[PDB]
Amino acid sequence: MRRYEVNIVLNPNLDQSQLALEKEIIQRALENYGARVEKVEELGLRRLAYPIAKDPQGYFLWYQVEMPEDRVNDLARELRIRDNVRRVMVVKSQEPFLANA
Amino acid sequence: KRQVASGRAYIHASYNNTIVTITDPDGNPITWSSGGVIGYKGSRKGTPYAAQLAALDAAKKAMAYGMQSVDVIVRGTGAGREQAIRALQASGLQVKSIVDDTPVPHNGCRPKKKFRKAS
Amino acid sequence: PSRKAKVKATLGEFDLRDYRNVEVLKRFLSETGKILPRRRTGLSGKEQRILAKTIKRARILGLLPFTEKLVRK
Amino acid sequence: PITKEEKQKVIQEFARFPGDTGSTEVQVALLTLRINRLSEHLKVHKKDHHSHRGLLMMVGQRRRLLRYLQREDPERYRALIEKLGIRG
RNA sequence: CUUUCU
RNA sequence: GUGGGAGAGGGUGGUGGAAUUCCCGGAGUAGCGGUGAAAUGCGCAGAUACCGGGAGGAACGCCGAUGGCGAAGGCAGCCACCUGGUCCACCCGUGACGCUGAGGCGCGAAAGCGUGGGGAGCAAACCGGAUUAGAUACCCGGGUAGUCCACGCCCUAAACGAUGCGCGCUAGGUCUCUGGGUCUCCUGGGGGCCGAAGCUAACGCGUUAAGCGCGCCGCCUGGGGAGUACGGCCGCAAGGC
Ligand SMILES: [Mg+2]
Ligand SMILES: [Mg+2]
Ligand SMILES: [Mg+2]
Ligand SMILES: [Mg+2]
Ligand SMILES: [Mg+2]
Ligand SMILES: [Mg+2]
Ligand SMILES: [Mg+2]
Ligand SMILES: [Mg+2]
Ligand SMILES: [Mg+2]
Ligand SMILES: [Mg+2]
Ligand SMILES: [Mg+2]
Ligand SMILES: [Mg+2]
Ligand SMILES: [Mg+2]
Ligand SMILES: [Mg+2]
Repeated sequence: MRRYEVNIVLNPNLDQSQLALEKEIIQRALENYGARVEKVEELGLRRLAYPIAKDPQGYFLWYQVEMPEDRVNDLARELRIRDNVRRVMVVKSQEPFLANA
Repeated sequence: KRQVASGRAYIHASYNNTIVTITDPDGNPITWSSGGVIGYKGSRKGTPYAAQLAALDAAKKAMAYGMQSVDVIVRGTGAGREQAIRALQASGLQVKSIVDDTPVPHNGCRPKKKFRKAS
Repeated sequence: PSRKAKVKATLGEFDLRDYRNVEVLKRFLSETGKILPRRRTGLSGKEQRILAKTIKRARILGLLPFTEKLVRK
Repeated sequence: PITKEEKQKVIQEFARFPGDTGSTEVQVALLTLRINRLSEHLKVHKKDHHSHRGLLMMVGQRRRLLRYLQREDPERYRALIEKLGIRG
């Protein structure tokens, strides 16, 4: 099992209850696939460079997990299913490449 | 009839002609004019001068809908692009701004032989 | 030529592998989502190379433009 | 892939003595490993020719070390093979 | 635009 | 073997935005387009230009290069998975296990062929406009195969560095990509340029040899006839050797 980063962007017009609903299904998914959660980040809403799904804003997440490589792609399918889920991207972890430091 | 005041001024330049389309802040065209829209049938439709008469025309018909200030957009490369603008700027309208919003592809459709040999 | 000023100079120590530093990245783009050359990025082979890939990610997460319209002219 | 630990395990499993790494046996034993994995990777991706060459090269190198083995100690040979699972 | 032969 | 590294090397699955075409709705008229000049063509069943939505196909701008990777053909949106090659440091292990390579086997741009699928844009043939003395062309308007995918076949090429592979030896200077070190330099791998000696008919090559040498393979022996004929092998065919 290797470390990954799970960017996820959902509908920004979610009600705390509708929203809470998503973060839930996500947690299941992650779990169901072996996504051992190492830490999250609730950035919230930010100005997208371009409208996504007609919507001019977006609600970002970020779960750095440690799951089995052999799943990741399937996990990624599962995550995407959710309609209020706008975009999902799972980079592999990477020692930060400094610069001008 | 409508009366708008401010809106968009689309300048579609090319080496073959220049059509100018004035529209409301929603983008729904109010008035338009080409070069041939003023006689000029074949080649002359491209001359920078043609663009001038076009711009002006569309500008007039535009002020007829009560226009006053516009946001100019440009798309194309023609012996009349920057000129048509020279026109609108003058005319009687208030060109708030200018923008080149020509559409370029991040490489997709194979162009006609006429435009190939790119690479 | 283009000796106006470099993007690395007017900047600090940053992780060129950060596909979310929307603030720092925006710096390397031009008056369009277009990624800056080296004469401008001031970066280097290896760097300017990671920049590029990093930027593309941000773009995808809707964090950066792919192309901007040109004001003035 | 073949993880460090997973690999070294084989190295030990075949080394002639503590520290032995580049020994013909260890070596053959080692390539036999890679070869089989790749062999698999092509059970699928029959379309991946660029890797296939690599395969072709590993075999070459192997079917070569062995050649030398038999030539040398014809015993270690019979052993290694039967053990490793080759010939046929 | 094209524009052959000697 | 251990530990570091760069890469458009390859295979599968996803997936992002730009643009074109089409369909829908909005607003809007009289033209658009195209050329040297035009016409064909398309538009009042409302085109062009503009805004919104949708569908689909193919290709991935900037980064991007005098750049990188591969044995060659060749390879660039992003993500994961699977997988090949390779450079370096330590010098730790094996102990000549090496080089070349007739034949064989595999790979092999494009066009082409088979079965099925796909088809936006482009476009042999073709159907039209123009130009011309004529125009079976150049230019303009349409356009089928094809280009796309899968599986099977074909195997060619200015398949080029027009330069077989491996090793040793023979001034430097200069730029560059990638690793190491005591890091305005030294050192290794790769890509360029100018050049010692030397080689060359010359042009040029010159530690990335076309120099000095050894090993192994392929090949040449005046031009036309002709890569034809015949024979043989391969191929569904075209055709290939
Ligand atoms: Mg030793
Ligand atoms: Mg010994
Ligand atoms: Mg082929
Ligand atoms: Mg083909
Ligand atoms: Mg076919
Ligand atoms: Mg014709
Ligand atoms: Mg045509
Ligand atoms: Mg066409
Ligand atoms: Mg040099
Ligand atoms: Mg060198
Ligand atoms: Mg000399
Ligand atoms: Mg020279
Ligand atoms: Mg003869
Ligand atoms: Mg036969």
